[PDB]
Order: sequence, then structure tokens, then C-alpha cells
Amino acid sequence: SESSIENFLCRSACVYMGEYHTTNTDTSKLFASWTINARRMVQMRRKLELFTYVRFDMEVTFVITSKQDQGTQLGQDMPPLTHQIMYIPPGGPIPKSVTDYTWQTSTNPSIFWTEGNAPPRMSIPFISIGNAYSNFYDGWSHGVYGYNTLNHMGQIYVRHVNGSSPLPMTSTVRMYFKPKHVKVWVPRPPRLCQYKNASTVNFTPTNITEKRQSINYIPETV
Amino acid sequence: SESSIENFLCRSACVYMGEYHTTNTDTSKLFASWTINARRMVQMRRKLELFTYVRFDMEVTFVITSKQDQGTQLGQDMPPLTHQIMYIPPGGPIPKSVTDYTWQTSTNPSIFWTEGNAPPRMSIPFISIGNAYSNFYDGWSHGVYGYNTLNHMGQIYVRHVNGSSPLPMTSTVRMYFKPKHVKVWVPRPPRLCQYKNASTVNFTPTNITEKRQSINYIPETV
Amino acid sequence: RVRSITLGNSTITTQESANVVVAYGRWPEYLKDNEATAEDQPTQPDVATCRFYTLESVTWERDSPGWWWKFPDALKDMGLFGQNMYYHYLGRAGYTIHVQCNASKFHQGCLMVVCVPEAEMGCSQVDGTVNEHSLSEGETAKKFASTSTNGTNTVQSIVTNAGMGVGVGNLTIFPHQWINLRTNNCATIVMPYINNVPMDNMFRHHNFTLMIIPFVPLDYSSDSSTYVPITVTVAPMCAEYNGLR
Amino acid sequence: RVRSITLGNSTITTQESANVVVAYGRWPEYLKDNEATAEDQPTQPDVATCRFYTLESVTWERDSPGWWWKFPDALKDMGLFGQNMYYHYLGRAGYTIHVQCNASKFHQGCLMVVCVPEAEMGCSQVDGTVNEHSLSEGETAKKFASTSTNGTNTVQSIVTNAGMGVGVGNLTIFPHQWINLRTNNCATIVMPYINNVPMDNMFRHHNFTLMIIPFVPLDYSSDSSTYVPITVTVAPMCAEYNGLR
Amino acid sequence: YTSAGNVTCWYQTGIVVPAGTPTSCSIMCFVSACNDFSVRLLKDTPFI
Amino acid sequence: EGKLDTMEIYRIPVQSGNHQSSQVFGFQVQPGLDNVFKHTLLGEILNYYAHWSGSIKL
Repeated sequence: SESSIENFLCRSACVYMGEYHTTNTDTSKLFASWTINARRMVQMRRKLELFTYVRFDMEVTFVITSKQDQGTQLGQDMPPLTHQIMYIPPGGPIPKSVTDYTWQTSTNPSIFWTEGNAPPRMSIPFISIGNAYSNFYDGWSHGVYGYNTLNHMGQIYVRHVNGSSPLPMTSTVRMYFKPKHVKVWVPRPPRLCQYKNASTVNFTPTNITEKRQSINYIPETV
Repeated sequence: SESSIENFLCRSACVYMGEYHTTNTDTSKLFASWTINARRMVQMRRKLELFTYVRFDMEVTFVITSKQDQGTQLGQDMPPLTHQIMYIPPGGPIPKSVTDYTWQTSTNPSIFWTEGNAPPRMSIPFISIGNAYSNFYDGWSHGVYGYNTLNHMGQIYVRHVNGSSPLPMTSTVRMYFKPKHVKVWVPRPPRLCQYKNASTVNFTPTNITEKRQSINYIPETV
Repeated sequence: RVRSITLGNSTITTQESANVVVAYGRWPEYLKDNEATAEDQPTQPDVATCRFYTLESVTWERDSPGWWWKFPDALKDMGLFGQNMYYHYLGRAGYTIHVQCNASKFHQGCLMVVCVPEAEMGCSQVDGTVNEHSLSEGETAKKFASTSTNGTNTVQSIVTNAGMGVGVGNLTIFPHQWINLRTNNCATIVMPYINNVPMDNMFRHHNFTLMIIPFVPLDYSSDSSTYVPITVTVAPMCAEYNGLR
Repeated sequence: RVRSITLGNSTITTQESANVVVAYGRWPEYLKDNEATAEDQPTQPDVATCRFYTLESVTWERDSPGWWWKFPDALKDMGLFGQNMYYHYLGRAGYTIHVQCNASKFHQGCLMVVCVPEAEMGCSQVDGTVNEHSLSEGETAKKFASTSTNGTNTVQSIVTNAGMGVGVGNLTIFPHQWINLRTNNCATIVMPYINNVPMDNMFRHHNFTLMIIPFVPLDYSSDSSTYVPITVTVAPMCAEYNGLR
Repeated sequence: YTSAGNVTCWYQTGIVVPAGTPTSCSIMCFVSACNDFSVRLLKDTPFI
Repeated sequence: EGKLDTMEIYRIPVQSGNHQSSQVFGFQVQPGLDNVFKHTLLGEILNYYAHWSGSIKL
């Protein structure tokens, strides 16, 4: 009952933590971004690799905390801060500044949230023109080995929702991810070697198991 | 199913962001105002121009954030701030100061809200003595070309609700707008040129499409 | 107690006491009619795709780490089934694989024969990428190694990790068969079409991989033959392509 | 009053007012089952043999004697139907041939379009023999001449004797169609398989010959186009080969 | 470098006219969708 | 080139004389992405969605 597929896979986890400012002199530090896949979380990756094909919905919750920068200026009286969390489907426009037009496109779903309230949450369906996702692909992208374009799942972007000339602030977002209504096909053996990077199956050769003293050795009984 | 009219148009968007103070020496910076139309949001404008006549209800949500001005005075202990959000129907009195009598007229619907709570929200019906709104008008106002008075939808005004001699504060409001229960008539071709201003259809001539190498050219197959 | 089987203009002979593994319980079949009714009409050859194709034999000696083949494109030069790979943009098929040995009662050894879907392989250099030639050579087998390999763009083919980063004793999770020279010398595996889409292009994707791996090495004594031959025979089943009209 | 016809992944457009000649009253069909029951089992492709193949157009000018093609081997490079010619030892098929013109109401001329079985041709030298290249060039047409030819190993191709030693006004004995620029511009001929054995090898025998011959030459005046294009489209019907298993 | 089908047009015969008609001419193409067309994942357009 | 702003962009030229094996035109069928199909009524719709499929009529 605890070994069913749902109870084994449907569990929440922190998969990305990022920081972003209201004012900066880099302009890439003004927003945070994440590409959705399940290959940079080493514990979820291994449980997912026991199968060849998967199908699930996604649920994402966001925990967001702010701070005034230790730069100099005190005595402030500020209202609570507002944030915008945008999801981009596969085949959507990507922003490059925080002032871009794509933060207003009608087909990118978006959430507006102010601090002090309950943590925000959105639910994404199975988004693929194929019939399942694949954890393993023995092919070419059209050319990269092992990468097929049916596994695109979208992106998430987060910014502040101030007006003009805002006050300096630093925020941190943590994303909690959970698959739901899961189905799996074609079981596989468990990964025996350590993972080396996030896109390949590359590995250094590993021992089959650890040694004992002799082929007869059994430890003394208590 | 995702190409139905409701799923294509009924989506929320930020259409106005404004700033206002509690004390100032301009007296127009003491309140914020917006006239409701759908011609200064370039992404919603284009999706709306695929039709000649539209009918919808409006839903408006407000995200409001405050700050103490960096002027000088620290050590304050302040209760949370209260705000007033007033809607004026077509044919209503317009305020010109924040102390005006029109902020108290019984027929201008109004919302009172204090920070820390959930974001406020009001719902406006289809308000027109005509039977639909029009995105295009080939006529005269009675004289402005292209402007007919049946498209008036009202206005929104926001101020602080303090007493006498308040402390200095700066607030920002963001308005999120969403049409509901939508119906459209007479489809049109999509806008090919860039928009130039918010009241006309003026444009500079544009190419029909981009070039290729020759009328036979097809790219080499992978 | 010998059966003689004819497919087309091919004939082979097997023993009626054979044992057959149907991969996941599923026999091959046509995608029925109406996944994509209107402008996706398929066709089927059924001419000289249903016929036995026999590769070259491999030679099992005292130190043989193992062999592997990729499917398809182990059949890209095999008569009509290979012609159809060039004429058509999409296809699909199941297969029947026979593996046989020729040995005496004075030999000994043990083989695993396994069919692995999506057998994505690792590079010999951890920050490298695999080459197209090092993954397959068509109807010629690639070889596993008994120690860890080097060189650029090569599959890391140490046989204990099977090129996939797992323990090779755990490949029994896939459709597999054992050949113990003491008790049998043959193995039949029937594989259906397994993908996450109904059809696909047959040149830049390897549906599955056939592997043959000795777990107990070949042993003989005084004047027996010093090698044992292994033979692989493949019959495509229910092949189907996009219509051309 | 236009029909659109799709065979496989091909589509062409004709007029519904077409006229169709079925060669001797006989539609094409499979040799039914049991001429050679036991060890003569056939197979049929029915994949991308039933599809429209379109050759290059020819150019009809003021002095054009005519054109001819040999069947098969006008299709030995045409996709799958040509692959099957190399993989199989015996075959058979019928055909549908469409011939079309593109002309205006200010042009004039008249064409005969005829399909001739066993069109054995004579040499330009009476005590000579014909070459294999001078009989056909595949999907490129051979040309008739307006006077008598010379040179070794060449077909004697004076157009009044049609290379066969008969009077060209008498070729109406064969399945034929007239194209008079005044009244129509198209012709369809459906040919069945005609031989004195049920199957045959498709490389050293020409079943039939398609000929196109102007009887009234093309004429135009001041600034009309100086040529008229002719287009030929072929669809094989009920093709069938020896089984390979 | 597309992986898409293509369409081409060829001169089978050439154009033939009487005396007193224009020499050159034109063809026009129209495109449309058939009833079985489907779309998914509303996004933002890249043109404004 | 030279005619992206005229009505001539819509006209496939058929020339006079005898050219009875030459190409007239050719294109890949890629609505949404390819320049010749991109700004039509079908192309403009498809560019609002990230996945689409069906049949096309020419």
C-alpha cells in the first residue's frame, strides 16, 4: 500500500532557490528564473529513473522572503511588497529585462501576490504533444545525443511589482514541486554510479558491491 | 476547446500602475486616477481587434504597496494605512482635489481597505445604453473622427483615508483587469502594422512579409 | 521433434521444444485504425518484410566480453525492409529474434540474451559526448570490454556496467533469456513496438538494443574446437508506414 | 466540373468530363489464386506502387516527329516500384496513363496517343542488330525522325513506318486516343497485363510501348507561345511478385 | 533543415495562344485549414 | 527582393515561349514558421498557440 506508485512518487520537494533585487547595476539580478525539469534534484532523479515513461500533473508552491539591504538608509515606513510569478508554456516568449513587453502577454499565466498572506500555488497539467514523457532517449534531437524536444515543460520567472524608482530590497524564492496523478511504464534497474552532470548519463566505472573476508565468512552469532 | 472565445479573451492583466502621496506640494500627486478603456494595453488591444463588436463584464483587483519617504524622520510607530478606491459611472462627478465633496457622493461606489488583508476586488456589469461595445467606429462624435460616446466605461480614483495633518507616505497601486461572459461579432483581419497612438488607427506602411532567396528556394533536408 | 518454418522465400529449422518469451505479455499488432483518422493514413508492406534475415555469426572464445546490436539500422541494408526505411518518413514494427549456438557436450558456458528499450549509453570521458559510429556499425556487432576504455567519443564499454551505469546482474528486469550449454542452446524473444508516440522516424532513433553477455566463460579441453559460433535471425512483424498518396 | 484524385500521398486534378479507354474491355486484376498452387506463392506491394508518378514534360514545337517510351523500365528509378524491380525475380502489373496538354484557343494541332504491346523494332541497317540504348533511355523519351536514319545499331525511326514496318495510319488497331486541340486536351488509357505467361521478369522484356505522334503539326501566329507542353502521369495497378519466404 | 513536406510546380508543355492575346500570365495560391484542426497552450504572439 | 511592398508579391509569373521542363515555383509547407505562410489568416492564429496539428488545403 505504501509501495504503490502514487505513494512512492507523489511527494513535495524543494527544487530551486533563487535571489533577486529591486535595484541593481547588473539587471540580470532583478529577476529570477527556472527551467522545469527533474534532472537537477538528485533524489527525485533516481526514483524517477526506475521507469522509462512517465505521465503526471505538476503542483508548485512558492515561499518568498524579503530583506532591506544593509547598505545605509534607515527610518523607512514601507507598505508590504508585491511580486509577480509568471509561467511560460512551451513555445512562449522569454523576457530579457524586467521592463520587457513579455511580462504582459495575455497567454503567459501569471500570479500577483503580496507578503503576509498564504503562500501562492499554481497547478499545471500534462503538457506534451506526445503521449508520455521519457526519462531515457536513445536518439538525436534532429544534433544532441539523448535529448528530445517532447520533454519541454516550460519555465518560471519571478519579479517585483513596484512602480518607478523603487527602494532597495532583496528577495529569495523557494519553489516546491509535486507530481500528481502519476503513471509509469517499463521498469529499469537502479542507478549504480554517481551522476556527473544534468543532461547525460555519463559515469565513471564503479564496483559491483563491497568486499568481505572470504566466500565462507559468516559473522559470529550473538 | 482552448480556442473558444472565453478561453481566448478571459484572462487577467495589469493595465495601470500609479503612485500617490499623503503629503505633497503639487496636490495632484495626492491621488491616482485611471480611465477605463482597452486601447493602451498593446497585447490586449490586438486580441480585441479581431472583432467589431464586443460585450463583457469587468472584474478589477488592486495590489497596493506603501513606503515611508526617505526624507528624514525615524522612530515612528504607525497603525496600518487605509485606502479608498472609488468607481465613477459614466455621467458622474469627477474629483479635482483630495478634499472634494465628490469623494462622498452616494452614487459613486467605493471600497475601503486596510493593508495586511487580502487584495480588494470589485465587479462591474455591462454599462452601455447601446447593445454592444465597438472596437471600430467609422463616424464622427457629433467633432472627432473614430470616437463614439457609447464606449464610455467610467473611471477609477484612489486616495488615502487619513485624518488631519498626516505623516508622509508614498503608495503604489496596480490594477488587474479581466473581462467575463464575453460575446463577439464580425471577425476582422489581424493588425499588421505597429500602433502609433491610443485613439486612432494611424500607421506607417509596412511590408507584407519578409523575403527569401528565390521563388523556388526550399532549404536542404536534414 | 524438429519443426521447419517458412516465411516468404526463407526457411529455417528449430526444435519444437523451444521456449518463447513474449516481452511484456503483448504480441505485436497494428495501431488499429483511428488514432489520427483524417489525414494520417498508413500502409503496410507485408511483402518481404515478413521473412527471416540472418546476420553473420559471432565467435565465442575463452575471453569474450560480449556483443550488442541496435534496432533498427541493424537492418538498413537488408533488402526490402531497408528500402522502406529510405522511402518512408515514418514507420513502426515488432520483431521475432532467434539466437542459436553450436556446441558439443564437452563444452561449457552460460549466456544472457536481453532486449533493452532506450539503451542510452555513456561516454568514456565524463565531460564528453558519444559519436554516432561508436554507438553502432549496422549489421556488425559492437564489443564490450573487460576493463574501462579511453579515447574520445567512445562509449564507456566496461562490461560490468553495460555502458548504462547500472549493475549488470540486474538486467533481468528486461525481457531476457538464459542459454546454459548444459541444458539448451537456443532462445526466442518476441518484441512489440514500444514508444511514447505511435509512429516515428527510423534513422535518428534506436528503439531497442539486443545484448549478448557471457556470465560463465567458455571452457573446453584437450582437442575440442577452440570457439563456439552464435547465430542471430530476425523476422519483422506488423510493419507499417505513412501512406504516400 | 473538376475532380481531384488522391492515390497515396499524391494528388492530381482532372476534369470530370474525361473519356476513358479500357484497352480490350478488360480491367486489371490479380491472377486469382490457383494457376500454380503449391510452390508458387505471390505477394503484392500495395504500398507506394499505387500512386501517381509524373515524368518530365515534353515540348511540342512546329517540327516534332514524335516520342515513345517503354514499359516497364520507364519506372526503374521511380521510388518503390523501381526498388521492387530489383528485389523480386518475377512480377506483373497493369497501368493507368494520363496524357495532358497545355494550350490556348489560338493554337491548333492533332495528336495520336497509342499503347502498343510487343513493339519489336527494326534496325537502320538491314543486316544489323539493334542496341539496348537505342531502344530506350528510361524516363527520357526517344524521338522519331522525319526522314530515314543511319548509323549502326540504331532503330530505323522514320515516323511514317513507326519503326515496325507498318503504315502509321493503321495504328488505330491498338488501344488509342485522339487529342484535337480544338475539342479536348486530355487522354486516359487503362492497360491490363498482357503476356503469354502469367508472370515474367521485368528487366529483359518490354511489355508495351507508349507512343505520341502528331498528325497535324502545331501552328500558331503572331505572339503566342512557340511551344506546347505535354505531360504524362502513370499509376501502377494490381502489382504482384513472387513470394520470398 | 526543416523536416517538412514540400510542393513544387513544373512546366509540362508550355503556354500556347492565338494571335492577339497577351503573352505572359499569373497564378494565385489560397490557403485554408480543414475541419480537424487543433491548438494548445495559449501564449503571447511575437508580432507586436 | 524588390517587391515586398507591392501587389506583385501575390502573383506567380507564367512566362511565354517553350520551357517545357522548368520549375515554376516551390515551397515547404510550414504554417506558422515559414515566411510565405506566416502572415495569413491561418498563420496569424497558429502563432497564438505553442502546439497545433491538422490538415491543410491549398
